[PDB]
Amino acid sequence: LNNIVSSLQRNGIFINSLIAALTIGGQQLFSSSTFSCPCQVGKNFYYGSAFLVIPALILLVAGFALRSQMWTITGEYCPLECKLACLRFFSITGRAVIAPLTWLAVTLLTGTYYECAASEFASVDHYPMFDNVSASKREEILAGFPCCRSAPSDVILVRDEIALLHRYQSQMLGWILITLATIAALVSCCVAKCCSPLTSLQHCYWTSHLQNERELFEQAAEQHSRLLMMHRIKKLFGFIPGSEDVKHIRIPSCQDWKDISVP
Amino acid sequence: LNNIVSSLQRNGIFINSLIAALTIGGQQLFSSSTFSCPCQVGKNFYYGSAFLVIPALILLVAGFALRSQMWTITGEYCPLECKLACLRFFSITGRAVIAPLTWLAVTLLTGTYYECAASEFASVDHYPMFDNVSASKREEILAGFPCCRSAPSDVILVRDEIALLHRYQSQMLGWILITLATIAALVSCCVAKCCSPLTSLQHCYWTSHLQNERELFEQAAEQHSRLLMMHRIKKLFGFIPGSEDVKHIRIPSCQDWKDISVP
Amino acid sequence: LNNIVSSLQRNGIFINSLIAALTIGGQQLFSSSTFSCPCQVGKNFYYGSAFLVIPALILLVAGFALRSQMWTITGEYCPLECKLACLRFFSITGRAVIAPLTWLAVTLLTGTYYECAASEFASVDHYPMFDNVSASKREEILAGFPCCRSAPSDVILVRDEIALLHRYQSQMLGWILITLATIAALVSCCVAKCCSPLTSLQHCYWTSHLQNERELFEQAAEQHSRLLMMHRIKKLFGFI
Amino acid sequence: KDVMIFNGLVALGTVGSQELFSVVAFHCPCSPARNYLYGLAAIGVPALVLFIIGIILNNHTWNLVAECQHRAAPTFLLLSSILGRAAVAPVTWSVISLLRGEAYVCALSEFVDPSSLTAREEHFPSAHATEILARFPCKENPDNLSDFREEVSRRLRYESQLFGWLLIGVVAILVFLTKCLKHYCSPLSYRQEAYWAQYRANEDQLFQRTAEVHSRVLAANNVRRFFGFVALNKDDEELIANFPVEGTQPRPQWNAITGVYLYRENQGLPLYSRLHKWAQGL
Amino acid sequence: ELFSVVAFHCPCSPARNYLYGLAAIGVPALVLFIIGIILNNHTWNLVAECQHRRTKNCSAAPTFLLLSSILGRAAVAPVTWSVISLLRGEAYVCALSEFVDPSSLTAREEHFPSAHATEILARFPCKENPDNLSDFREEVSRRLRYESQLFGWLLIGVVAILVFLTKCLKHYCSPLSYRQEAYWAQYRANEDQLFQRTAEVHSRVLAANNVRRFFGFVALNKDDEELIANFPVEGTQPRPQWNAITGVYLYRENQGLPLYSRLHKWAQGLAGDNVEMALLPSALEVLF
Amino acid sequence: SQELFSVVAFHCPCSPARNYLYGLAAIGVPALVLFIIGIILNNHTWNLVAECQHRRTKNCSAAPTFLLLSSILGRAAVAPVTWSVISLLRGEAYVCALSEFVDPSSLTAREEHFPSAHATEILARFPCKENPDNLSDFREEVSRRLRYESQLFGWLLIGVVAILVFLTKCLKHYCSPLSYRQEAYWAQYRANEDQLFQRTAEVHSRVLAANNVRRFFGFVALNKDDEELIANFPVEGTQPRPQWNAITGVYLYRENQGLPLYSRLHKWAQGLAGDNVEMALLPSALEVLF
Amino acid sequence: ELFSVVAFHCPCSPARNYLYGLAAIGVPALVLFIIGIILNNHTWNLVAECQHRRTKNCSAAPTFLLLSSILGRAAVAPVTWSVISLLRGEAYVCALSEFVDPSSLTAREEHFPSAHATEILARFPCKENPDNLSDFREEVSRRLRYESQLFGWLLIGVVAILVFLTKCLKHYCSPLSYRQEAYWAQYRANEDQLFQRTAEVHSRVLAANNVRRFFGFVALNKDDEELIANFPVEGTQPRPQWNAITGVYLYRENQGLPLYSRLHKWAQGLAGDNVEMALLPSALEVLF
Ligand SMILES: CCCCCCCCCCCC(=O)OC[C@H](COP(=O)(O)OCC[N+](C)(C)C)OC(=O)CCCCCCCCCCC
Ligand SMILES: CCCCCCCCCCCC(=O)OC[C@H](COP(=O)(O)OCC[N+](C)(C)C)OC(=O)CCCCCCCCCCC
Ligand SMILES: CCCCCCCCCCCC(=O)OC[C@H](COP(=O)(O)OCC[N+](C)(C)C)OC(=O)CCCCCCCCCCC
Repeated sequence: LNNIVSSLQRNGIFINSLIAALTIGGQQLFSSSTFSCPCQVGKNFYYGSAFLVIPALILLVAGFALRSQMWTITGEYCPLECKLACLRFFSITGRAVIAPLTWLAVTLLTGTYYECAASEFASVDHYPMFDNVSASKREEILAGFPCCRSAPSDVILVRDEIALLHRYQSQMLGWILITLATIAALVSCCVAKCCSPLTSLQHCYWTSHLQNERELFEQAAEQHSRLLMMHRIKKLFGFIPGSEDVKHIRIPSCQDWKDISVP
Repeated sequence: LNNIVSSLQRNGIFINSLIAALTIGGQQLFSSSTFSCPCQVGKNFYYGSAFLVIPALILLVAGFALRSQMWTITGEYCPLECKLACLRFFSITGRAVIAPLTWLAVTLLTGTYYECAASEFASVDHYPMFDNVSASKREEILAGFPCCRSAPSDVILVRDEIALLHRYQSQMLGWILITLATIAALVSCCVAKCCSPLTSLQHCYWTSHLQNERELFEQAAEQHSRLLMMHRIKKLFGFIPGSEDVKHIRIPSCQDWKDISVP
Repeated sequence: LNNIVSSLQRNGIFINSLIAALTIGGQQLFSSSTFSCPCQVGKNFYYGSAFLVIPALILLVAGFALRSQMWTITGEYCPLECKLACLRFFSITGRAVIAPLTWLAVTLLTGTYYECAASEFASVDHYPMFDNVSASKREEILAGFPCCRSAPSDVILVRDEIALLHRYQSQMLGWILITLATIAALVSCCVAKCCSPLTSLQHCYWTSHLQNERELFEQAAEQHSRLLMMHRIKKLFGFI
Repeated sequence: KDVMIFNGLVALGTVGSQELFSVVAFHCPCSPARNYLYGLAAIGVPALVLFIIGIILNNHTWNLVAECQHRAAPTFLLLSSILGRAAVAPVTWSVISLLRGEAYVCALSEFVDPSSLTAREEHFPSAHATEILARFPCKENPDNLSDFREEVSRRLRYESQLFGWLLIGVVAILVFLTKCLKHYCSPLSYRQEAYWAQYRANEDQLFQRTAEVHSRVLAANNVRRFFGFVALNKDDEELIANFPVEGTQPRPQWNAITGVYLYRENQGLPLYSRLHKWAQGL
Repeated sequence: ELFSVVAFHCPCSPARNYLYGLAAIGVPALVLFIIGIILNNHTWNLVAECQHRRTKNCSAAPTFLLLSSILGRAAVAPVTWSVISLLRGEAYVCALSEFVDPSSLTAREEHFPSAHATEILARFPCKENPDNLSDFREEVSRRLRYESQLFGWLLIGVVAILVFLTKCLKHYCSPLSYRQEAYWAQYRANEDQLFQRTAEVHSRVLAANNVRRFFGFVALNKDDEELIANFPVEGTQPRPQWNAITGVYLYRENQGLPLYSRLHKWAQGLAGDNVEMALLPSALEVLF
Repeated sequence: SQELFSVVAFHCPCSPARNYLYGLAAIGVPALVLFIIGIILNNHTWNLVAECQHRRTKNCSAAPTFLLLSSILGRAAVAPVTWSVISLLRGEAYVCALSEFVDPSSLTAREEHFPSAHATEILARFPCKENPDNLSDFREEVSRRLRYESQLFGWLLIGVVAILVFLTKCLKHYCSPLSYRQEAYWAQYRANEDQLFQRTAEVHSRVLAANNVRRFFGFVALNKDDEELIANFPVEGTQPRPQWNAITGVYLYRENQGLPLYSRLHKWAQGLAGDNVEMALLPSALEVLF
Repeated sequence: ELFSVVAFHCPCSPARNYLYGLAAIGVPALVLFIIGIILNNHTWNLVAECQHRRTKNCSAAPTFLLLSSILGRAAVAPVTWSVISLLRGEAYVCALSEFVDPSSLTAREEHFPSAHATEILARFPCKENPDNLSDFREEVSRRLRYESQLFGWLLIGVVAILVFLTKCLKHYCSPLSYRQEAYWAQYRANEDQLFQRTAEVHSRVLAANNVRRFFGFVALNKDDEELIANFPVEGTQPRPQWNAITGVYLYRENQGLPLYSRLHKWAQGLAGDNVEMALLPSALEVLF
């Protein structure tokens, strides 16, 4: 069963599904805990805009920076080589961006961020009751009603309508984004199937070679380091580490301790 | 028991059933959670049309995309080889298209999406109460009643009738779609049994051979990568990785690290 | 399963993730335990400033004190050898300062710590009711309402906008600080990949030799002493 | 036997789906010329889909198509076999729907004769006669008409279940007649026919198992030819070690083992399949 | 489950309910009668006997006992269904409700309306009766349900006597003792179990050779390899050889030693130019 | 079986001259069925018929036959009696059957409030509670008088049976010429013979059936234990019909040379039980030639 | 639910509930008395002793002791039932309810009616009593339940003395010693256990020999094959050999050494022309 789990982990689909589920759970928890939807007459679009965009950027940067392949590509950058580097960087791009896109889609489907962000940009020319010739009380009431100011004074029905409109609009935006995202993915794959010098068989072989070579290199490096130090300690204390030392003991002097202090 | 499960996964019927069940459950949860049937008088058909059609296309594109053999088929397309490629694409088409039709059928049979979609397209000539010489309040009430505005003012009966009518139509579409798909499926499979050059038994063996050579080629490529990498270590450090390397220690110089930097 | 856990422990991503989780869990208990938003008219910013900075920097001292690599760095520091110390400091630094930024972000996004800290710095110019030309009662009530004083005197509208304005400014600061920390982590990560004489693979080899070298010497040092006592007892009473 | 295991699951599953379908998705569009079509589409359409589906999953139909593309008694067996395994699903759905009675009263409520009711004088308007009757199944009619509604809602329910039992009686007779015709018109005795059916099941079980094994061995050999080595487990490494590679069968030979069987015997000794005909022929 | 769907529902309509009772009872009795015929192998070798003779050679006496045994072994299922449906009483009170005479009704004064006698009587099973008539609703129900159960016990009694008279007549008129027929019965059960079980093994071994001739090897499990090793097949049994063991058999005795089956009749050698349904024409015609 | 027990539940038809016909049928039919089952499953009635089969001439007199039916009917009547007793002790079958014959004038526990116009009709409806509340006391007075008689006959029937069993087993031992210890050894022999004979009949049929199946396919698929039976217990032929006919039938302790014989199979094995060809497959060998 | 069937149900009617109480208690005691005699083996050899003699040769002196043992041992079950039925008190309050004298009633003023004293009293056990007489009912119930339990306890007292007096006289009057009769009892319980065991083995081996003569072999279990190998039978014991071990035996001694049973007496040879119940007539009559 553990081997089956590891095989599923090898496949990316389960990993992206788990990442999306974690992002959904985090969005629901954050919305339940700390939204509070303030009415700040002056600065309220910025609150929702930050809560919508910034978490997406943190997810993007965390996803891209956490992969050492992007570091290796940047180090190589800092022909065939350019194409393989571009393909290698693009390979993990989908897993990098799957989290912020899920975040954005869930937030737009919920619509509360869009409601507390785009309320001050609502239209009042259609409503004669929202004339407010003073040109001042209109914006304060516009910013203050969506938050907690019910004020059942023959206004709530009107405000209810606007909320619905935004909600409807919110949904559309989310839907549109998803569609575009999908299209982008397809065209990206098209590039991966048009600009790739590798044939239908060379890509998987190359990726397996890179992964296998990194794994065997790290294991061999660890083994060689351990072996070099068994020899260093054998010279040092007169006996091999991990062996029986009933034969000889060095009994080192004080000056010897500084010798192994070079590294 | 696990072998029996692995046998069942080989069967396509159990997989198609699991996919259908997951789609039905997801549709139920999505409809119960994030539908809300908006009452936008101006644009209410757009919401229902999107919720009815767009997820089907997203599931369809996913069903095509996550299948690895699609990219190979497109690359070959980008005689008998053409027939084989077309037959492989037809074979994957069944799993690609099983899910969106299940989504469409379930949504149409439930009826709520269709009720909230084509409400404003209803006819009022049957009911003399919806006179509305002004030609404005009629669309308002028509798009308002279906979602949440019961308004028990001796109009609900008419609203009820309208709902039933729409529901009935919705049901028909679903069944018609089912029927249509079924007939298509039939003739589609018939084509696969007429245009294909291989016999009934030759096709199953040929598909099994394809899967076996693909898996064995991938494993052999990974193993060859491992043999090459290990050869590079025995050349560089002078020992075989993962073996008793107590014999000799190379201690390579600074320049030797740049040698393994080529790939 | 235990081997899998040990392999995960070998990875610092789980250590940072767990440390942040316990800091958040400890913070939520502690914020509701003995915080109370103390109502000091005179000097209440000190309580807020203390709770905002001191608990975070204490874990910095804990992180430095709990790691012995810095001890070798300071001993040698009190060329290639100096350059390697900087990389060793850089790696320890990332795990050293991860906890306070988690604490700083959580408290400041909570909002209650900064409302009870910079309440006295709020401006009453927007509010015509808080004229108070005597300049004495204005600061008394300003430090009074946010702590526990509801004060149903048709002035509560003042405290929500003060709270909401404080809450909004609090969120922007942490998200900017988180972004600034991420950029700082990126550029320092870039400096460590450029000024380091080691390659992308040689650095892993050198670190692997270091970690393998401490354990092998330490276990051999343990064997060397035990073996010497065994003769000492043989010379002492005559048995082995 | 194994047939009852497959038929029992299909028969039970259709009833479960029908019960689920009726409680979650079934609403009579109570209005003339609408519920009749809805009720008819609630029986025939689900049955037709199962009938087409049952054909597609059957392996023997595609074998029949291939033989006809390359082109009595052999056709009698398959049609008695494919329908016996594919027409089960529509029939069970059809009978449960009729026995339940929801769909039929949903359909024929429009055509109820207002003057055919009893227990009171006929009370129906000249213009809204069908409109009132069509609304009976929805149970939305006023309680003043519940005296008349119960008679109609139970008369058509009687007609639904009566048709459900007569369909079972017709089907049961046909299955008996098919069994008699299959045995009586067959050229071989039923003891040999039972042996013939056992051989076909055994051949396909071994043929499928060998073909999968042969493909893996053939694929493994190609890996050795292409790479010079194979990474196989103990069982796979044994399989090639015990199974030498026969090679590629000629195109006619695969065509020789496909098609329909007429039970042609070669000088006394019977041959029960095309593969047995090919193996004994050469 | 199924019982919810097949639950009895009495249509309270005169001259209409007993038709439903006939369909709700007579159809399951017919289906269980058909299933008993199909499952009984003794009805197929009877057909096989008629298949080969094609001239009605056999007399009525061998057929009459053979046909009787098929029906008797299959009529049990309808009877145990007809009895239960009669002891329940639902299927009979519904059928005979409208035939109850209001003149003979008692347990209440004569308040029975005469405007619609049959219509009201037929509505008793559904409890759609006026409360002024409720005393008769339980009076009519108990009278009919009594006759339903009275017929059920008489059906059990008559069946329990026909079974006794059949078994008594079977032993008395048989030419064999009841112990030899007991041994004969223990032989046929043992032969059928062994014959079918080797027919499965013989097919598998024969199928393996055909698979081996095609792929060059066969993928057998641990136990299947034993079947191939232990039981090697040399050929196939001719159709006339199969036809010599199919049909009906009535205790033919050879040289004072009993024979217990057609296979036993064939094994002793007492059962075994023109070629039919041949794959290929005459060998001379093959040349031409 | 909750559903199947309600099928045989006793539902009294509260109607006059009608509730005893149901009571007779609901009790007399299960008693008759249990009587028939006892006869069918008893092997001692089939060798009695088999005795009448081959003798065909009324050879057995009244003395042996009447001592065989008494054994058959005595062993069979156990089941109807133990059902006719439980029904009487329950009391439901008797109060239903006799509720219409209770004398209205003999009623008590109240003044003479019992109607006389329709007296049989009201009385018959007592078991179903369908009685006016002014006669509730009369209903329970009858419900106890009739239930008493039902259980009074239920205990007398047990007492009478327990005496007939005592008298039968006492006269059986007194009149039998054998000692009770030899009849106990004889009963142990008949149990061991009738068990081994069936056990060998199954084996001798399976081994014979295995030979015929082997003659057809060339091999027989046999289990681990079945393969031992073929080697351990080989068969060579079938026992003739007259040999089977010499072990089936009644038997009453015939003794030979001062040594008892305990069964027809035992009597046959000693050789004391052993031209015209009947029901042959084919005509005479002389007719086969033509 | 056998217990619920035999549950006591008092018919509250004068001159009628003691007939039921007599039957509901006296019949179960009678049945247990008959079962006790039937199961005892000391009565069948008593019948056997009266069977072979045919002339009442044995005197009343030994016959009386054997009958006393049979009746005394069999009467345990009726007594332990007639005691329980008395300690419960239900069976006696029902029987004696009508015979309570109203004049002797107390715990209430003399309001007890004299119209139908027996009829009202007889309904007391069934709780169907007016609430104005419930004081008398609970007074009568405690009076008649006491007499039941008083009679029940005195019956145990009498039995516990008869058992003591029987055993003391059984030891004082017997010529043997109690340590020898204990050895004798341990022998009779071992002869019977072995004799019944060897009878089953001897019958099975004899039954196997006859079956082998029929089929040519016997299908024996793993353990039954040991019986045939270890214990071969050669014939059947003659009828006079079986008659010599059945009957009543009372401790005869031979040459100073005791004999404990007539099988032991027969084994020593101290027990053992006209042919009876022969299969076939004299060998001279067979020839003709
Ligand atoms: C789940 C079941 C529970 C038990 C309920 C029934 C128990 C029956 C057990 C014995 C069955 C059996 O084998 O019956 C045997 C006989 C067959 O007679 P034959 O043709 O001479 O066969 C010869 C003997 N054989 C069978 C050995 C070859 O049956 C009968 O004579 C008829 C069966 C009674 C049902 C039909 C009666 C007529 C219809 C009604 C008319 C009013
Ligand atoms: C399910 C059972 C639960 C327990 C209740 C029954 C007790 C069973 C054990 C004891 C019975 C027994 O063993 O019966 C066996 C004897 C048979 O004696 P026979 O006629 O000489 O037969 C030959 C002797 N054999 C059988 C030993 C070889 O029966 C009887 O003598 C009487 C049977 C009682 C029923 C008939 C009573 C009269 C009818 C009613 C009149 C009003
Ligand atoms: C479930 C059971 C509960 C367990 C306890 C029961 C008691 C067991 C021990 C006592 C029985 C016993 O020992 O009986 C033995 C003697 C029999 O006398 P004998 O001829 O000398 O027999 C010699 C002893 N033998 C049999 C071992 C050879 O009995 C009696 O004389 C008294 C029996 C008591 C009941 C009958 C008393 C008279 C009837 C009532 C008058 C109102």
